[PDB]
Amino acid sequence: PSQKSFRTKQKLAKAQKQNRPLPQWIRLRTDNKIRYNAKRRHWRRTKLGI
Amino acid sequence: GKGTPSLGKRHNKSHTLCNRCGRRSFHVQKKTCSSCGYPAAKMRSHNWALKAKRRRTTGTGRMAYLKHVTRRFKNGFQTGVAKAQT
Amino acid sequence: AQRVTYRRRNPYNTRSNKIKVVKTPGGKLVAQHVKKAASRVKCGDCGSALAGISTLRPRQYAQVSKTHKTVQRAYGGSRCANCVKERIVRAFLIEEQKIVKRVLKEQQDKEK
Amino acid sequence: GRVIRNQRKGAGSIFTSHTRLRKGAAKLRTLDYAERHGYIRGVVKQIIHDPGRGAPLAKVAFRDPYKYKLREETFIANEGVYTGQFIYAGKKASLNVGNILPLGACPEGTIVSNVEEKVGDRGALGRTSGNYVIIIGHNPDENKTRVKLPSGAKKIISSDARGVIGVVAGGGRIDKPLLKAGRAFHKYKVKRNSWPKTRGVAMNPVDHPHGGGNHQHIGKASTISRGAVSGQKAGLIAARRTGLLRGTQ
RNA sequence: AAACUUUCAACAACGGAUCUCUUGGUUCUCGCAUCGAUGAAGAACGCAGCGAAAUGCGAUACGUAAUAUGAAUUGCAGAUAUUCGUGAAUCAUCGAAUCUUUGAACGCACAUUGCGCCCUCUGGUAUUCCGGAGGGCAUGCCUGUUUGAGCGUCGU
RNA sequence: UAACGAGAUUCCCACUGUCCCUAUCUACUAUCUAGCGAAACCACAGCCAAGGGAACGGGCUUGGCAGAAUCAGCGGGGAAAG
RNA sequence: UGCUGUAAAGCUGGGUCGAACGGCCUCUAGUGCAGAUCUUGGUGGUAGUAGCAAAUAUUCAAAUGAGAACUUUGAAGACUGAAGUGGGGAAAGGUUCCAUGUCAACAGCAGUUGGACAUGGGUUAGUCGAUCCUAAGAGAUGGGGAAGCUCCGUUUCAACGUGCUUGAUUUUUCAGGCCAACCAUCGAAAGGGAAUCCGGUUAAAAUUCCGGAACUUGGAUAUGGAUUCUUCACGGCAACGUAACUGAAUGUGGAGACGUCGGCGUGAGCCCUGGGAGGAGUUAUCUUUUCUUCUUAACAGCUUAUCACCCUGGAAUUGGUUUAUCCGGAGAUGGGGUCUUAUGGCUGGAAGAGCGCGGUAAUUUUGCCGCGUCCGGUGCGCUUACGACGGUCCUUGAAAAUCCACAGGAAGGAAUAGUUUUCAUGCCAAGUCGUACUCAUAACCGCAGCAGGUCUCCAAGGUUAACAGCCUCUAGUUGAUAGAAUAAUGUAGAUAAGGGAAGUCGGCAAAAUAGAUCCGUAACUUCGGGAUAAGGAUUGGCUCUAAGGAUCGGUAACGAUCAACUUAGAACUGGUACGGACAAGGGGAAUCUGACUGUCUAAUUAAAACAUAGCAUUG
RNA sequence: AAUAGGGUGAAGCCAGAGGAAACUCUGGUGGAGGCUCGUAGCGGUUCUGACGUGCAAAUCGAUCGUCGAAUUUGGGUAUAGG
RNA sequence: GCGAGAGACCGAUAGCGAACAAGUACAGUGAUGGAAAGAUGAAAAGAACUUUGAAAAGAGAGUGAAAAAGUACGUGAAAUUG
Ligand SMILES: CN[C@@H]1[C@@H](O)[C@@H](O[C@@H]2[C@@H](O)[C@H](O[C@H]3O[C@H]([C@@H](C)O)[C@@H](O)[C@H](O)[C@H]3N)[C@@H](N)C[C@H]2N)OC[C@]1(C)O
Ligand SMILES: CN[C@@H]1[C@@H](O)[C@@H](O[C@@H]2[C@@H](O)[C@H](O[C@H]3O[C@H]([C@@H](C)O)[C@@H](O)[C@H](O)[C@H]3N)[C@@H](N)C[C@H]2N)OC[C@]1(C)O
Ligand SMILES: CN[C@@H]1[C@@H](O)[C@@H](O[C@@H]2[C@@H](O)[C@H](O[C@H]3O[C@H]([C@@H](C)O)[C@@H](O)[C@H](O)[C@H]3N)[C@@H](N)C[C@H]2N)OC[C@]1(C)O
Ligand SMILES: [Zn+2]
Ligand SMILES: [Zn+2]
Repeated sequence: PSQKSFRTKQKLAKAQKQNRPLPQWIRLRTDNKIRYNAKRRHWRRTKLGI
Repeated sequence: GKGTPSLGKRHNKSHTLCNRCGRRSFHVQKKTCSSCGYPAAKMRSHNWALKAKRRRTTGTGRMAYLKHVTRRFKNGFQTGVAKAQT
Repeated sequence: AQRVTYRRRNPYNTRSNKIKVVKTPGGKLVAQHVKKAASRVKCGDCGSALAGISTLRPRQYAQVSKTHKTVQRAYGGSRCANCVKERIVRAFLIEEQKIVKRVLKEQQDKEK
Repeated sequence: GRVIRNQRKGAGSIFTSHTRLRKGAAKLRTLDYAERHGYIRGVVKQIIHDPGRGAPLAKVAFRDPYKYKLREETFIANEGVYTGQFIYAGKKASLNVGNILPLGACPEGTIVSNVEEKVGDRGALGRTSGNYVIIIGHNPDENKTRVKLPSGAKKIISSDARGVIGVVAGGGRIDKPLLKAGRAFHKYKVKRNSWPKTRGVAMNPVDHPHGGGNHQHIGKASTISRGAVSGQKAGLIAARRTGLLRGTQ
């Protein structure tokens, strides 16, 4: 809701931060294994559970 | 109407986030975490749930202080500073 | 006709969420939020409203001068004129009767 | 089987009394020096309705003997008491309606209400609307008074126990029928959760000793021994007799 | 007879079996005794020139000091960074520090970034009102200090 | 037992496609096309008559017979499925 | 490709391939699969099959683009129809918001579009909330249980203040005097509660930003005024009035602070309406015409009221008086005053704003100028607030924080002098967290963009009893794969000669009735009902007539001015139609059964079951 | 916090008529009720309608019960597996 | 727990659930429940350039011992398919 607590809004900001694709320069490093971010979250598919 | 129609009336949370374990197991009306037992002094655990002990036990976090006890023990719990070799 | 919305987050028609529909100089029809009505100050004996006392919400009595809160008479802002009159006569008549009982009783003992 | 409704009442969860709207406990003044040796005068300020109670209550103001302060008292109003009346309480109080006197100071046949069982407990007997206690006789050597209780029982009480002269007001409520389930609903809405009442024979055998059967019937005697245990005491507990009362008693 | 269906072979698919390995697992043995109010284990949130995670760390934040060592780091960029040197990189070593919000969690409270009180300094014409900085105020129990209570009680 | 009843029942008036006895009309399907595209189920399979047989066979024995590929319907059988 | 063995199997030719492996003698085992409705993974037939059919409906052209049934713009045709498909919120979500780019996957067709994907941007408060208070309730503490995790107790068998005020002292010490009944703490984004409005502004925020105008609380403090030689003000018969106009402990009172229904009155917003000043429309003909603009916040001053109250006076020939019959020697009627400011009026705010027209500079940021923005009417209208009343209960309809007042008379106060910030003006400050967006036939929950579920505010014209149904304005949508046909059988909806329940377990289903006015209405009955019993007649349009009022002015029984729709009657008239769509009871005679209203088997039983008032018994 | 528009017309009140009296009758007014027709709401009778690999693990259409109180409903709070 | 050495053990459906950003992703109000997933090549040398196409891609070319190794990447069985 619009009326939200500080603790909730703090949790929401972190969830936005982690919802980003892989930076491209990561894939160029020596012996790199990660090709995409496997922990993406979409607001309508999987809920945050807060 | 006990299935789909009744499932539409779920908008009041029984549990919220726990300050101790951060898990969303703090029961609102009982003021108690169903996971760690907060605000009881002792952490909740049971011998009939060994896998629950795995999820949250020593070594599952940072061990920011126990990490270095073994190294400090090896050196005899030194006090002082290293002395430069001349 | 122009329709209005609440200006606060409260969406329910509660005692503290009453509105008034007013027309602005911009030509618009807006809702304004109406404060709760005040009650009269009432007499401490008969419960009737006291004349000459401003009808205000109780926190607002700290903002007005003393003349709006009282009447120039004994028990001014507390008791009405008729109960004050009744208190005065009752005080006089009973205390006079106490002297009468006092004097009468000494007569009972002097002669017996 | 299952815990029966009888047994569930004692845990006091949904069966506690509904007390939000009640106007205070009805008690006499504490026995103090003034009432032990003389009398004290108070004034009736209000006569009010107490939800859940058929009898009106009187709010009565007394001076504090020992410091500059008013004391409000919650009495059970006797019939004829009015607002502005002076109420006298003590050993020397006159024999008038509403005055609080020890039972030793009342002659034979005095009608009294809100009577103490032990001296200084502030009233236990004859407290409901239309009820009262009759003073039967005195035993001055033993300092005991014999009284007649509303149920018909006779009881010996200390002569220092107090009572209030007159009949509890509001008498005659039960003369008018309720006529409606809704009136009963409104009645118990401010008393406790004891209405409506499902019959034991309408239940299944888990629910009640009377439940079950291919007809509704009790099946064994409904008179239950006083020595039966919880879950068995449904029916007529320790009945000396049953059936329609004929003749006198 | 074609089409269609069926059988086989070849190549191409579909799919991930087989084979070969393996910084993992499993079991046995050997040696050692070291968590916490000096705030643990755990939790939340942050921290990089360019990072989501994992790893590390705590506003001194992928780390500060010290000791050792001796030329890197590296995906790209980059020095007011370095090379016969107090000197590149280094959880190599590690004894000095930093260590947010919490947590047995300790001024009270906590579904709140809510509310006090005390001391020192400091801003606003200020013993009170408003602001800032630093330092404090939990419970049970022990030893001691000080101030007391009771015709419990001695003496004068 | 007045009043009340989405309670059970009988008769009557009104009413009518419930019926005699069926007909005709409309929209959406079904149908055909472009695109999209499941599931149940599946030993192997699939034309009949008789016989014998676990006493009611798709297969076995004896007969009738028997010609590609198919579309819309259908509810006899598959002692159909669940 | 062949060879060997009865066989389990063994060997070999060719192809593929890239790092280890085999024979023999022995050892050892987690050692051989077709099945276990076996386990895990993978893949078929079915099959290009079932299907993608609720929610009225789309069309032409242009632009863009490789590509357009589906994007954008324009033009139409429609719908929701204010109880919305409109405008907001609470819960829940959490960036879905906005701009730019973009189409692999997703949007069960498509895609240039998107709640998708990518990169950025965006949420501004002393006044709106939270925060504080207490509610049902939760819960520490001296304690009492329990082996103990812990249980019990909170009006808690307790030596329970981290007290308060002074005369000041600074010596950061003192000294006294008041008291300690109650009070740990948590518990409401709908209860209680200090204070803000209007105009403008963004791509996306606004009662938060800008402009202007206010308010509250806390503090400081100066000036003026007021007060004092009769020390702590005057006036009024009074209700009470005022710019102020000492008042400690302690006590007390008020506000906060309260159900529900009924009609009545007033106000506001909306609806309707006349004149005038602009603009738009229609124009074969006409409409002094059809549509549209003409507005005024918080706050400040003066004023304004039902009720209530005061003074006078003294009442039967009883009077006054409400729609509702209550009031008067406990003082009516009459006359004169006082008070609450709900609400309205005038002025300031404030025309400088907003709105409507007209002009002009210009590739323009942003405009700049001129004129106007006026005067009335109406009501069983609609909604809403308030008021004075009346009814109702074996039902009588929160608490606390907080603020004020009074009683009291401590203390301190005069003369060439003390006050008080409850009189005016002036000065300073107001922290923390929330604030975007959705609120649903796509932003929540139902595995999903699911015909389900999910609390609430605002509410136009016509018809009408009506917020029903039907049509329309503002606003919003035009979303739901599409094309071509129109067999059978369906689903949804219609009609049918003559008969009229013969159908069927059974009139299931359907039909018939239906509004309003007038007439007429049985048995039975608890006398309240039954009852719309049953059953008849009427109803359009047009042109008229009559009755029912308000305010002014002196047998005024009148004249003048103004005004709302109800009712009744008549003439004329038509393919006998007319509650013309919409909307809208079938009825009667009995039996069984439960008195009645009410309640339950969420998802096969709503009943005669349960409950109930009444009655009785028991402790 | 929420609940169109009608019908019926209880006490109380005003006025009139009749009667020798006791008493009786009439016209208004008023606006009662777990009263009634009927929206929203709440419920869930029947078609044993649709659907029955659904729009849906209970829905959809029509027909229905009730609709000012034992009414409907949000939030807070209490009761926990013999 | 900390530090070591081993095995007639298992060899990616095995061995711990986890050889991998594994108690992770995800589910449930909650207590709890809980996966899948190792291998191009010695070296990215990860295909410059030309051409067809809106693009994805294709065809030439190129690198490499091998493209019968093209980040759908060691070998590449069977069902099933052209
Ligand atoms: C024999 N010893 C007794 C001791 O048992 C105790 O007596 C208590 C007494 O204090 C209690 O009474 C007390 O506590 C109650 C509380 C329980 O509600 C209070 O209400 C009451 O005022 C108080 N006096 C009483 N109710 C029971 C006695 N056994 O204290 C008194 C005593 C003499 O020491
Ligand atoms: C009359 N005897 C019964 C006896 O039958 C038994 O009852 C069990 C009951 O205990 C079981 O229930 C048990 O397990 C369930 C669940 C986890 O399965 C729990 O919810 C429950 O707490 C636990 N008691 C229930 N599932 C079956 C009954 N017959 O338990 C004892 C008893 C109550 O006395
Ligand atoms: C490209 N897809 C990724 C990819 O990382 C994939 O890898 C497999 C890889 O595991 C296979 O390689 C395999 O090699 C052997 C053998 C059976 O082939 C397996 O046993 C082993 O598990 C596995 N490494 C490889 N042959 C194909 C890739 N797509 O595994 C995960 C994934 C998401 O599907
Ligand atoms: Zn926890
Ligand atoms: Zn009074």
